[PDB]
Amino acid sequence: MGEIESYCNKELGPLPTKAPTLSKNVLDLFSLKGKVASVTGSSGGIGWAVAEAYAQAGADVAIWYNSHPADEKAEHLQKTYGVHSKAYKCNISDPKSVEETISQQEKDFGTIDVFVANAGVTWTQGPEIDVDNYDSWNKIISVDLNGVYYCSHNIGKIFKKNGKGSLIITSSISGKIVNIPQLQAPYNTAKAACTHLAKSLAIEWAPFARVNTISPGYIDTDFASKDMKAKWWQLTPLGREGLTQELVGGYLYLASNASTFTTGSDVVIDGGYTCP
Amino acid sequence: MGEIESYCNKELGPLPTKAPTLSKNVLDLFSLKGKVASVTGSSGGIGWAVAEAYAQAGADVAIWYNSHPADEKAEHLQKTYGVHSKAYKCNISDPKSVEETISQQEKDFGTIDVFVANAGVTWTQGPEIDVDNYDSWNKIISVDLNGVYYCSHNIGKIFKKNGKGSLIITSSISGKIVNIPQLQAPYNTAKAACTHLAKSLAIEWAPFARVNTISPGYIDTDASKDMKAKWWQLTPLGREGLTQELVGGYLYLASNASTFTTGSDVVIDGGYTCP
Amino acid sequence: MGEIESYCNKELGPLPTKAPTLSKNVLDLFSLKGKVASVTGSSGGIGWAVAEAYAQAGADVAIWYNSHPADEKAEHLQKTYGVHSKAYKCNISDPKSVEETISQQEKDFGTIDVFVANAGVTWTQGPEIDVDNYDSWNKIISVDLNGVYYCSHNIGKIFKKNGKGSLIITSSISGKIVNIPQLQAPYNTAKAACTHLAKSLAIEWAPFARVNTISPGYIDTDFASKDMKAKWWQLTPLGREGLTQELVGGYLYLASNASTFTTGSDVVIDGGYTCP
Amino acid sequence: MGEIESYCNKELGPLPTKAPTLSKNVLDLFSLKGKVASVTGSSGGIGWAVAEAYAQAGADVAIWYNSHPADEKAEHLQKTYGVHSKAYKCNISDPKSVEETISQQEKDFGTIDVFVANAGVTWTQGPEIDVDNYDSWNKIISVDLNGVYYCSHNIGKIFKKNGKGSLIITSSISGKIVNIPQLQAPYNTAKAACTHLAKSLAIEWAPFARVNTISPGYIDTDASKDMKAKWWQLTPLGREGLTQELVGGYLYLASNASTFTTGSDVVIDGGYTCP
Ligand SMILES: [Mg+2]
Ligand SMILES: [Mg+2]
Repeated sequence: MGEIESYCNKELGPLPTKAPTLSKNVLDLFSLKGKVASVTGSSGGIGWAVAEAYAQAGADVAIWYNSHPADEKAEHLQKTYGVHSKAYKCNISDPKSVEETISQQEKDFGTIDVFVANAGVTWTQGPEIDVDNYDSWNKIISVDLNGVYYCSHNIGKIFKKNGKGSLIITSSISGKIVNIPQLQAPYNTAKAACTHLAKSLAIEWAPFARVNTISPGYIDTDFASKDMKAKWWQLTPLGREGLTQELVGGYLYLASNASTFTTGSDVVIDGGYTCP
Repeated sequence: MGEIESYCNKELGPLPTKAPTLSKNVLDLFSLKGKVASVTGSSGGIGWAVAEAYAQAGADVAIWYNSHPADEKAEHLQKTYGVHSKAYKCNISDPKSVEETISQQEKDFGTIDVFVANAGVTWTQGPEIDVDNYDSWNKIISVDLNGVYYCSHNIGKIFKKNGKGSLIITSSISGKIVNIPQLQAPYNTAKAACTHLAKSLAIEWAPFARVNTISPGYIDTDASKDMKAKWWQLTPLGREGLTQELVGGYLYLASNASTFTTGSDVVIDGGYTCP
Repeated sequence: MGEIESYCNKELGPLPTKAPTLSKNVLDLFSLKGKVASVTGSSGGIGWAVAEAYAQAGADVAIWYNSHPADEKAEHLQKTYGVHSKAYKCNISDPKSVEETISQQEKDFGTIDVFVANAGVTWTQGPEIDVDNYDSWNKIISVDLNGVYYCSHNIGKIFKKNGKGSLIITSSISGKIVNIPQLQAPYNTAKAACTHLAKSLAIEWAPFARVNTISPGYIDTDFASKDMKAKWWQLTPLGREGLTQELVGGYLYLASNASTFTTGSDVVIDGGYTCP
Repeated sequence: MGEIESYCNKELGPLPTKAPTLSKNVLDLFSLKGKVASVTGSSGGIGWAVAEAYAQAGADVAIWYNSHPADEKAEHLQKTYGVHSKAYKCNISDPKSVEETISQQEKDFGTIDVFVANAGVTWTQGPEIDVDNYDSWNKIISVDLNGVYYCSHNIGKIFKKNGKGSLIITSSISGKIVNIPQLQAPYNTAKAACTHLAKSLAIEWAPFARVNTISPGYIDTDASKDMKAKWWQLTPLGREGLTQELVGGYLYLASNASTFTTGSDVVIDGGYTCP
């Protein structure tokens, strides 16, 4: 009695919750100064571009790696932008490794304000009907779904401990559409799972954090023939693949105070690919 | 050169593919006379409803169980409707088991025309943050996603061998929305996966089969009072559904009533996903 | 006090509402015997196929026409299936004509149980940037949106008077995706509007009726070159255009007691076109 | 022959098209320094928030009004941020008016780089079945859909002439879900139309412009208590949003921060569309 109780999440407490106090200047909303970001898969590709953009925005950055040493990448951020950066080696497929890596990052930086769950794996084996060995399926799920959940489960405890945070899960247009002509049902499945995990966690963590996805389309960064890429261009309204530098604005948007009412959303950056 | 080649799947051959001959009368399109259906999770709940309606439509039905013997339920189908029916035990979380089960089923009935992948593992443990056993996460992913993929992977080979088939994956409104107030992110995740797996397989199997999902809302089958009251308040029709309100959609997707329907998600939820 | 009040629609009364009593036989759920259906745009194409399938299911059928006489079509249903059928001439763009036509149909058949709002118009003028005359835009909206709303607004009063009904709005994949290579923004806009009108009405009419859409893909029934259709086939997972006879099962599904828990839904029949 | 021709729009020319040069520093991508923005419905509410944030980002801003004089609001922008600004009166429901307004605006500022189509007609009359005046329906469709199309139709010619542009259409969560308990089917219909119009124009304008939507949830701008309480109960964040929580997205879509973003729908709703 005497309380408007949420239908979504009672841990919100009596409603309405209070809006944050923000700068009246839109440009200040995007600064990450005074914040710690942890960006997985940041030894290259999208994760590196996001890690570097967050440093530009003023954030201390924990980069992750596994196959290739990124200590000099983390050192490069320190030297270039005057920000604390350290690199961490971890197999995202191993939940104990994730727990220890996250626990260690909390010690070195003090806290974590922004987390980017950036799971990189692809399915290149064609139609699944001819892949009788479930090791390919199971490897996609372990890295691209379980590995994303391990990171989320651990970072949510830190967000709740601190009463604040912003989790970004890197999904894909493959979470919304079925890629053609390269058939990759297992990858599309894990990415769709990622997208709806982010929305589910958005409800569960709303008293202490925001959760959103970025869904990139075809970004210029393997076994893609010229005639395959040609078909991608033909079906993309802008007519080309994107650049990693065209993703960083969306990742900064979701990481910062520019999006404090944005949760459970999927920011699609795909040159229009999902529209036809 | 000279052919129109699909951008979706070159196994379609030169385009356009050709349409089937269909009955002149709309009611005959829904008949399963002459067909074999295999319905997982069929010892009760939604699965049993579907298996019985398929026999009413005239189908031989393989029912599945895991908990209690369903042989008598299969005998009821055989007795009441005059069709072939048998019960099979399998842990769909184990691929050898489902492979051997589906292999045995096509031996026993000759073929499989209609398959319903129905997973039944639920998440009852509240917000995931306080559940430090990935055992519950792993259990949901293993049965509700991996298990559905094992059935799919195996039934596709049969459909491709025969050049025909209809796969229905039972998903949930949880594949589209986030249930409240009972928080169940792992369940929602697996059901969204199933929904997009179906769409992906629809492209891959298009030369020989259709793949669609049914997404039920809140169905009163075989939850606190205040919880259910909130579900009712948020449901446009104002109530939970009955299993008899699902079988029409399952028969639609199973039969020649839907021969141009593939990769679709048939939502049966009293409007729940609309507000 | 003493009442669970809907958050959706208080006219539902105290919750839960009561489920209908249905046949225990699935095949009986699809019969339309004892019911009156009104199918607009039924002088040919999809509307004719639906009108004939409903007669096969046992329903009395009111067919609509405007440009071509359908009296002999309505007469053909009577002679062939032993069902009451009459044809009505009406310009769906004129709201008074719609009101009078619906009011007249209620008299002749006694009631209306099933209504199919089947608005037929297309945009063939290419990209809108070069159509400076708004008469093309306004004609699409008037027929494909306003005309659908006129029919709905009028049939809802009859459904509410009787406490029962099933409205089906014929939408299109164009309501969900952007057709290519033929550019038709005005048509896609009206069809998207239709799809979300159906969901909106589903909430508002839930005490007395169900509202759903059928969204056909490319169905073989104008100014479509061979190379245009070729591109449609290439992007369609089944690899072909559909037949009108592949739509009637979905229209029967939504019209009958097979779908009494189905409301606010969009049944897509498109050979998979919206999946890539 | 020899070229790769788009399946979306042959006006793209031989594929692939080419990417723009962009600033090395992510913060510079958000600058509107050197650009002209035109924001409809800009005498207050969301529109004014957007117009002021664009000037903060360094943009010349044309503001629109229809009710009260906004010339002073435009003078405030000119005074506080050191940019060009002017207020224009127009009934966006009348195409001659918006055509003449937009023509006058490109004359006064030289060009238009960013356009925000923001319609503000709301439906407050409850369930449509008791509203026998299509005057309210026609009013919503005329302003919230036709009016948005008139602005779009006219600004596209400018973008195409200049080979550059970003159009943001303000839609609503009402374009995706059905608001409860206040029933407003005509508003929901027009907003869904706007959302798909934006996607359609994104394909058509791709050789020279980007088109995206912002879909705000419940924003407390300038409704009974029990009504708002239910909105809060159904919002995952547990509150209404502030206009200052929208301007980040509007600046993202307006600027070179989003040069690969087109046909997208940026939802800012506290999670409302998730359950
Ligand atoms: Mg598509
Ligand atoms: Mg909802």
